[PDB]
Order: sequence, then C-alpha cells, then structure tokens
Amino acid sequence: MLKVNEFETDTNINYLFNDEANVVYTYDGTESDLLQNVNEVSKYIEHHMDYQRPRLKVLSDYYEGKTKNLVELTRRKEEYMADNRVAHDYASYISDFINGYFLGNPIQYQDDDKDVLEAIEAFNDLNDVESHNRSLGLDLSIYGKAYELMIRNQDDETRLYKSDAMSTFIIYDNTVERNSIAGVRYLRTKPIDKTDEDEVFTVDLFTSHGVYRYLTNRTNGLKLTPRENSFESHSFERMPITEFSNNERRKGDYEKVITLIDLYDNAESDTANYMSDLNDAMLLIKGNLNLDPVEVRKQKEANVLFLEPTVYVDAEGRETEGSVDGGYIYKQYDVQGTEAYKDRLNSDIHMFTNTPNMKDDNFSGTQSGEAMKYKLFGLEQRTKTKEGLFTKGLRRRAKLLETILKNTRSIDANKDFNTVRYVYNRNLPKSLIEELKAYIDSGGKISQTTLMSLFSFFQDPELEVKKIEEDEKESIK
Amino acid sequence: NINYLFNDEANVVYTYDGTESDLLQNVNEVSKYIEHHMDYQRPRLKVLSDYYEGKTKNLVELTRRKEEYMADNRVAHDYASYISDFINGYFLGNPIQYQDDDKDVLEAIEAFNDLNDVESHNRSLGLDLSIYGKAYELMIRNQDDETRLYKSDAMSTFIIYDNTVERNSIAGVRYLRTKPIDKTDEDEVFTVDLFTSHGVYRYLTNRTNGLKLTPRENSFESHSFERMPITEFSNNERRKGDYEKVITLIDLYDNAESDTANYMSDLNDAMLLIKGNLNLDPVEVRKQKEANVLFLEPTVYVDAEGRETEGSVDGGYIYKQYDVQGTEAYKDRLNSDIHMFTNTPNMKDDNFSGTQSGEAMKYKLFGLEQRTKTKEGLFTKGLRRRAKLLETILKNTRSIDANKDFNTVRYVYNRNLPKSLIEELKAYIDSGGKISQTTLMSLFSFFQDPELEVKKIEEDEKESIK
Amino acid sequence: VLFLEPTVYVDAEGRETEGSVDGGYIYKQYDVQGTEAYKDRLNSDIHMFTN
Amino acid sequence: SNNVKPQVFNPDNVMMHEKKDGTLMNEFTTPILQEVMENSKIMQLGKYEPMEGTRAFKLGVILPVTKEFLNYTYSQFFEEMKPMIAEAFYKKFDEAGILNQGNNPFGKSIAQSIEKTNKVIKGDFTQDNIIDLEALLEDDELEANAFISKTQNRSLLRKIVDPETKERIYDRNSDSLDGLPVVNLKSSNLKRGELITGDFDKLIYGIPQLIEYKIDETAQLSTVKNEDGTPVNLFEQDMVALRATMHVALHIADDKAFAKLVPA
Amino acid sequence: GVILPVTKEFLNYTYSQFFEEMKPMIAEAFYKKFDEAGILNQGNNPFGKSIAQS
Repeated sequence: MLKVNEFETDTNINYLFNDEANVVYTYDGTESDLLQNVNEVSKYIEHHMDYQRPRLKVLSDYYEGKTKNLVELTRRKEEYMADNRVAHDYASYISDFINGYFLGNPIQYQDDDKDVLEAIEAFNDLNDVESHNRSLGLDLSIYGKAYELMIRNQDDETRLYKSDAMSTFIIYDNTVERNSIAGVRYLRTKPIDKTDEDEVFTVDLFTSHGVYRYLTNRTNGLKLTPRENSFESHSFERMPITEFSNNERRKGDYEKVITLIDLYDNAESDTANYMSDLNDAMLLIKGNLNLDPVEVRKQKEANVLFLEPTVYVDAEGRETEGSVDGGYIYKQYDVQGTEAYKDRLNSDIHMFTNTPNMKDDNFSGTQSGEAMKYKLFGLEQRTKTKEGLFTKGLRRRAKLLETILKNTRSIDANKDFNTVRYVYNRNLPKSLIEELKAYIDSGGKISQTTLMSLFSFFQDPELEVKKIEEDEKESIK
Repeated sequence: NINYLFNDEANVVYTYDGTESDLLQNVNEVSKYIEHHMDYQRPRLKVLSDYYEGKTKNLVELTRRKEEYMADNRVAHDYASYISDFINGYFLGNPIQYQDDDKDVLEAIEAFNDLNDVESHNRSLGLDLSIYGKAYELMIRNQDDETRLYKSDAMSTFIIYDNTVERNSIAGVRYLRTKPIDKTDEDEVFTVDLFTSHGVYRYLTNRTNGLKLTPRENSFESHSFERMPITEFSNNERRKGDYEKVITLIDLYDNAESDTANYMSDLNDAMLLIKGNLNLDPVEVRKQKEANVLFLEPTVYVDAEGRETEGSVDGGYIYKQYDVQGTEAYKDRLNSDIHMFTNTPNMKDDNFSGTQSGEAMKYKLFGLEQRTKTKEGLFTKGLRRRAKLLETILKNTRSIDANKDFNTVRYVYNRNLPKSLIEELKAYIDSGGKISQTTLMSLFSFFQDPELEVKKIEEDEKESIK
Repeated sequence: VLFLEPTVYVDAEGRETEGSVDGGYIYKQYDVQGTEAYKDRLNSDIHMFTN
Repeated sequence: SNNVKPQVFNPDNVMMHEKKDGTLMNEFTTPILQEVMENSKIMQLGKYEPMEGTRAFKLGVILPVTKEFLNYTYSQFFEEMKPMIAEAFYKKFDEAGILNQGNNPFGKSIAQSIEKTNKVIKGDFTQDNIIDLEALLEDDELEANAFISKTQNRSLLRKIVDPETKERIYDRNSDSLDGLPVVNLKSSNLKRGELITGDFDKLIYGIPQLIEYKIDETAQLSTVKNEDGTPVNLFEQDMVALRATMHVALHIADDKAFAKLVPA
Repeated sequence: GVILPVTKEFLNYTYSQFFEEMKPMIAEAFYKKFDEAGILNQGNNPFGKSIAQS
C-alpha cells in the first residue's frame, strides 16, 4: 500500500551526533529586544523540540534500559520461535557509579563570617540541598547538563527545585561573557483519559525581572498567546534558572559508548536465538529401514539398537546389502571467538568510562580505600573538572540567594557571599578503627559520650556513664 | 584525516615583517591571514575536535557502507577523550599555587584569580592544550570596571607575530560566523575583531566577496593595556596535540571492531545440514527444535535391467568460525600501542603492588611526567605574560603603586597523584609537627560536630577535676 | 536447516546417478605466531638500542 | 529500484547520483561559490511594515533529491542549498515588485506606477539627463533616495563629468551617482540603457511569514511524473524532498514617486 | 472515525485553535453515532445487535 495513504486508512547516531544537538542558544539583542519580540522565543522552542529533545530522550531511554534492541521490533521474527530481545542496563550501572562517587558524600561549606554561613546552612536545611545536589549530579551524568529553578514561594520561603532537562533551556547574551538572557520551561499538559493530539504546551519564560506565562500548540506554529494573568514579578535581579555542565562539551558519561552497548545487546540476543532455535542433540539413523513411530518412543529406555540392512535381490539372483548407520549428532558453536568478542566489548565499555571492570578484578591486603583510590585514578581526573563546573554553578546559586535575602532585608546589605569555600569529599570507603587510631595517636582528644557513640556494642551510650559512675564510686571505698 | 592533520600549511606560525602601523594601515593583509586560516588551519582543528567528541571518521564516512538488509554496525571508540581527560587531569587537576615575597602583589594576584575563578579557567586551558595543542586567552577591562579573563576558542582565534627572532605578538584576531537560528545565507558573514597594542578594531566580512573587511559602526574601541591582550599557550614546541599522532591507530581499531560486528551480524551461527535426495516437508522441518530422532531414508534407484542402488544421505551440524587467535592478537596490539605512544596506563595489562598507590603511580606515569614537565615550562611562560598584563592595567588604573613588580611571583605546581592523609598525618606529627585541635578534628569525618566537640571535651575535662 | 538436494543424472540407457553436493563454513587465517613474534622483536630492539 | 538505467523524470528536476550517460559521482568534490549572493533590493530600499496576518501572497518551491545522491554524491546538499533557495525567492520578489515581471500576483509595481504617471525620460546618460530625471521627482516635492541600475552600464556612467567642478559625477568606488547610492539588479529584464530612481520610502513591504523549510521523505510529488507517468512516491522510490515557503506583501503608497530613464 | 483537512494559512492567520476546538465536537458526533447505532439500529449499525432489533 502506498505509504502516503497509510494515514488515511488508519494503519541513535542520527540523534546523538546531530550537529544541531548540543548547540548553545545565543541571542544578539538585549532582554528588552527579545521580550518585545517574543516570536523569537517561538523559534527557539521549535528548534529545541525538533533537534535537542530527541537526543535527550534517547539518553533517557538508555538510562531506563529501553535500549534500541527492545523497541526495534521492525525486523524481528516470531512465526514460531521466541523473540529473545535483550537489554543490558550498562547506562544505569555507569551513571549510578560515577554519580555516587562524585556526590554521594555531602558538600561541606566554610566561611569566615558566621552570619552568612548560618544563612547558607538555613537555606540548605530548608531545601534538603544534599539530595538536590545528588539529583543534579545524576542529570549531569545522564544528559550532560542540568537546570535548577529558584522561586520565592507563596508561604514566603526561598525554594529550590530541579527543572527537567527535556523541557528547560536557556538563551544567552551573544558576547564572550555569555550572560543568560532568558530561560524557558515548557510542559506538555495531558489528561489521563484522552490520547490527545495537542500537547497544548504551557510555556513559562523567565527573565531578569519576572515570569511571563503563555499557551501554545505545535500545529498553529507555536504562536505564543499570553495566558490570563500572564506576568508575575520576582524579586531577584537576574534570571533565576541556573545551568550546570558535565564538561566543556555538555557530553553525558555513556553517550560515547551507546554503540558498544548496542553491539553487546545484539551479540547476546544472537546467542539466545541460537540456543532457543536449534536442537541440542539428536539420534541420527540412516539407511533404508522400517521405523515404527510407536517403537521410536522406546528410544529413551532401550539398551540395544539393532539395525538390520535391507537385502536387495538382483534379477540374476545376486544379493547385496544396503548401508545402514546410526549415531548421535549435537549442535556446536564457536565459543572461543564469541566469548572473546563479548569480553572485548565489556572491557571496552568499562575502559572508556573509567568504571571498574568487575569481571577482571581481584583485591589484596585489606585497605579497601587505597585499592579503590588507585583503580579510580582515571575517574578522578574527570571528576575534578566536573567539580570545577559544579562550583561555578553553586556560586550563582549563592549570588541569587544573597540577592533575595538583601531585598527582603533578612540580612545586612554589607554581607558578601562570594567568600564561601565549597569543600568536596569523594565517597571512597573508610575505616573508622584506623581513623580513630590515627586521630588519638598524634594528640587527638574525644569526649567519653562521643567515643561511646562511635561503637555500636554500647546498647545505651549515655546510661553507661551513670553505670560507670556507680563502679567508680564504689571503687573509692 | 591524513590530508588535514599532516598538511604542511596547517599548524604554521604566522609572521609579519612590518610594524603594527604597517599592518593597520594595510588591513587587507589581515584578510589574507584569515583566508589562510580558514583554508588550512581550521580543518585540522575541526578534525581534532571531532575526535574529542567521538565523531570519528568511521561514523561519518558512510560513503562506502552497506545497508540493503544488514545492519550498519559502524563504531567509534572515544580513545581521544579518554586520553585527553587523563593527561589534563594529571597536569592541572591540582590547582597551581602562588608564592611571592611581597604581600601587596600576592593579594592583588589572589584577588584577580578568585574573581575570575582562575582554577577552572586554567583547567580548561590545559584541556584545549591537550586536544588542539594550542590555546588562547583574552583579557578585557569590563564595562563594570573589572579585569576579566576569558578563553578564546582555537578554531576562531589566531595571532600574527613580529618577524624578528624575538617574535613579539603584533596582532590578534577573532572571527565568528554570526547566524540566527532560522534563515541561512550564501554570504557566509563573519564578524572580525582585530586586537592591537592600543585597541580593538571591529569589522564585517563575508567569504563570497573575498573577505573584504568593512569597518563596523563604532569600529574602534580603546583598551588601557600597552601590549596586545591575547595570549597563546602551547602544548609543546611544535604545538601538537596528545592523540594527534595516534588518530590513525584509533581508526584502525574502529575498522577492526566494526568488521567483527559485521561478521557477527551477517553469518548464521549454526545450521543443521542435510544432504542427499530426499523429501522434506517444510511443515515437518518446524519440529526440528523438539524432535529426538532424525531418520533419513535414502532414495532407491532402480535400473532398467532390474539392478537396485541407494542414494547417499548425510546429516550433521555446521557452525561458523573465525580466526580468534589472529584477530585478538591484532586488536590487542593496536590497544597496547595506543596506550604506549600516549604514556597512558594500559589498564588491560596491569598489576598492582601492595597498597601504596602513590609510588606505584609515580613509577607507571614516569613517561608521562617527562612530557608534562615541558608543558609546565611553557605554561609558566604564558602565566608570566598574564601577570605582565595585569600589572599594567593595575598601574594605569592606579589600583596599586607603580613601584611594584610582578615578575617575582613563583608559580608552584603539584601533580594530581592520589594521597593518603593518614600516612601524611603520621609523617607530619612525627618529626615535630603541630596541629590545632579544631583543625585536626576537621580532618576526620567521624566528628559530626567538629566545634561542639570542643565544648563537650571542656565539660568532661572540667568534671575530671572533681 | 540447510537442505541440499543433489541433481540426479539420467543415462540414455536408463541408469540414474547423483551429483556431489557439499556445504560448510570457511574462514580466513594468517600466521599469527610468526607475525607477532616478528613485531615483538622489532619493538624490543627499538627499545633496547635506545635504552 | 533494480533499474540499471537511471530513472528519467518529467520535469527532470530530481537530483541524481548517476548521469544519463552512466557516469557515477562517487567521491564527488563539493562545488564552490563562483558568485556572491544577491540580496533582495526592495527589502534593501523599501520601508518595512509590521504586518499581522495577510495584501500577501505565497512563494514556494520543492527540491527532490535521490537518496543515492544524498548519501554518496553530496551529503550536505540540503544544508548548502537553503540559502540558494532564499536567493531565488528574493529574485522572484524583486522582479515582480520592480519590473512587473514573472507573473507577479500583485496589481502593484513600480513599472506600473511609472507606466501610469508617464514619468519617463528618453535619452542617453548625460549629466543634464540625470538632472532631468531627478527633477521629475522634485517637481512633485519628492526627492530621489537611490538609483536602480543594470551593472553593465557603469561603462556609460564613467563618461559623465560635471563641467563646473570638472570631476566624475559617478563615484566608481562608492558606486554612487550624484551622491546617491546605486544598487545593481542582476535580472535579465532591465536592459543596458535603463535606469530607475525614486523615493523608495514610498514603497512599502511586509513579510507575514519568514522563509520556512520542511524536509520530507514520505510525500507524493503529484507534479513530477515517472517516465511511465505515475506520480513520484518518495518513500517507495527511496527519495527525499525539501519544501520552502514564504509570504510577502507589497504596497506602493504614492505611485508618482518613481521615474525612469530609457534609451531614445 | 473522521478526518478534518485544514489549509495551513487558515491554521495560521484565521483560527489558531481550530483543531483544539473540534475535539469535543468530534467526541459528541462519535457518541451520537454509537448511541443511534446500538439503541435505534440507525446510521448503518455495524453490529448485528441492537435494542430496536431485539
């Protein structure tokens, strides 16, 4: 049927490495020049839908394990065999490992001014910033970039929320300084009941002085119409959304090995087909013979197999025998070559992502800290850059927080937040016995109650002190 | 690849015989340099960048692939990124420290570094050095009256040097293809900024008219430095990248792996071969997966004179196979050579001694340290110019006494080796070191409240008096 | 399943005989032992003569 | 398809990897820009008018390409062709608005304004004829803003000198006549000896829809017949096509503001 | 089922929301078609079943 009317009768590479994915949106005008000409934002939203959103969707599908091999049913077979399509979830293994290593251990804060330090700590506790940072670390690893949105809530509180990378983007000043001009969020509204055509994309445009709200749809060409009560002022003095990058190129951590994940999926599903579809072994019987299909059922329990060859009688009276034969045959495959190939794929996936190759690894002595810290040396080099870009983003978060605190006069205008020092610790495994011995040797001191709190054999770490006083008292007599 | 990476016109150093005035009056010569950059140097850089992004030749050279019914199975391995990230982290993963005898200069430097987040900036320059082999930084006095430092992309920046043996930098240029995200133009219009020792000149051009520089509105803009603001950093004397010399091996490995992936996709793993004159019912063949006995009854041929003879039946499994020995030895050689020529540890052929990470690392990275020490020399040579620019702008703004001199600063480099705080505390407190209780506590993460603990100790130490 | 049914040839005097069918995989190979020993010798000598 | 002779198309607009003579453009080197781009002259001279909705008319074109051509011969074809289409649109619009040529849909044009007001000078290019041409505008209180000319007549303009100041009235470097800028039209319809001038602020235009591009691998091109006469099916014939469309509107606010000089 | 064709000029300069405004009118026309088929055996009832027929 002509595919042009298959509408009428009811019936990877190209996304990840498109040159229009990973572009940075830049705009030549001022904020005012854009806001008076909102149509430009429609051009950017359309480019984001048609080019960037597909890449991000693919990288998400791989984190969720919906690899190409599961959905590409187009060329599969199922007339009587099983499908045996497979997905290996390397993407999740990789990302969870690399993020936990970076941000599994909370970022600490130091400052010379306790007033600022406590204002920071208060905001962090209110927003549960530890978990938030972990989820930015996760988007940094999956997508290569992550966004956070800060808003003064109706209950009059400064709240911080992660904004989805597949529906948020930012437009920058054209100059080498690249200030952000404006930031866009756009959600597909949907009901649960209809399978609706129109996404009726609600679009919120953030600017340095307020939020503008609009409605759009794709099919009218994303013509922005202001929503009722479109504008809403915010008390910051710069565009509230902040963007973080995984590296200079905003590349994800497994974006570059997806082709190897696909090859491993294909190889394993090929072996699973070979296993499913061929008979393991069979008893081959040759020659002109009478086999009763009722007698063949004894094959599992007979001890002697007797093959009597047909005797051919010649017209001149000669006699000759047919050639009977019998023996087992069994299927076989190139285990050496296929296992060496699959081992190479696995090894390369781990090598290019600096992730420890568990299949070819062994541990010695007892210090898990050092063997990790040596094996993760390749991973540390990348993480240190990621740490630089992360701090660069946290400084903007602090710049926003100080601005809102000052405009609410909850802190003195004299304060400066750029003095804060962000201290990072890796999530390497640690050894409290070795650390106590190293801290108490070399002149450390610990209070009895704290020392007791470190050891879990004390069932009542405080009651024990009273119980010790009783002994220490009767020892005086 | 080859024709772009090893072209004699790529990677050359631009020189000009005349003075800055001789150039500025004859701006057209800048047009010639721009054209030469576009036609020769840019392609090289673009190829190096594409390899850093993993868009290796094998992915884009679809020109000779097949896809009529088989899969494409093209592949890219990202060795370029693994290498560059490792080497760069080793060189600048640990911040450069600064020492000087005069605290006025030291704090002016530290103030500028902190304002500009120089730690991250330096790391980004080290990365550009690793991939492209050269890097550029631009320094400008901002509108808010602050000295700012920004990296300038290698694919759009270059410097024209004085012809004398000293090779002073005469002029720097930056040019960008300005575009909206809707239309397109055959006039590939480039905005061009020309930086001299006394100001920035702005122009407009396009390739199609032949790069005729036309001054932009408000073309000139003065700057208060006294030398051209752009600085160039080099990976080595030749300015060659780190994986630039092994790109051909990365290609060979891509090809070998995509070849094996084709062999895997396109040939059947195994089949039951049945020979001889026979009747096979295609409905019965489907029981092949679940039958136990295979019975082959040969055709009997009857001769006209009454003789009888049997056809030759046969049956057995056949399975595909390939030269695993030779292909794995070849691919292992390619992998080994890629790591050997880049001094990167060959993780596949690696063994570890005892527990002390640092000394074993300093053994295995001995070869990498030799190259890094040269890079360190060239990098300091660049930072000294950054300091010269900074002192000049500070003096012209009288933010510091004209009496000061910045060339005394000593730049101290540390490698990013793994370190062992427990071994170092033991080595520092043995041999007479001292530590304040609060600091010592701050080093160990089992203290949930590093300061409250001091109060709690005072309480215990007080009640111990009674 | 790969099924090969051989051609049956008929003689003018009525005799019948079968053609020889056959099937199997073939794979390329090279002297891995000798080439790797040779390239290993070249590498070793390049390092030895340059200490 | 399995066709070993290439497919003949009618009209022959489809791009193909294989020529009719069997030559195959493998490893084909990318063409180069032998000429500069020709910007729209009425978009340069005339006054832009903010316009919402549509009078407007729609320009459009479709470029079909054989996917063999798009894979082996020239992969980036559609990215490099987009501006050449935009040039084609600018030329069609300029030729319609200025010369009333190319089946212009508007009932308005400069050529029609001049033909209505009969503001035409018969004569060769001379300083006196240039002054008379300008005076045809200043008679009605309107002052000339620019000149429109066939570039091939600079050979005539260099021969005119002011006999008072005794210098060239035409600055061949500035490409300005009597101090007014001269724009060049490449179209073949404006003849060698013809020159046009006016107060182009009286010519108003609008663009309700900027040039929009859509690439499709599925449609049917009713307008392009296979050799057998069946319409081209892109999907079944393994073909790709680019659609471009634009909306332009033209208005002339005062049709006496334009004058033309023409050979006697 | 039903199909509504629209000229894109119409969908840009006349009725930006037209398809959004038709979806409830389509749901109404579908529900009515179903009711009149099943209850009254009207409108080319595809089912060999209906109240009026029983």
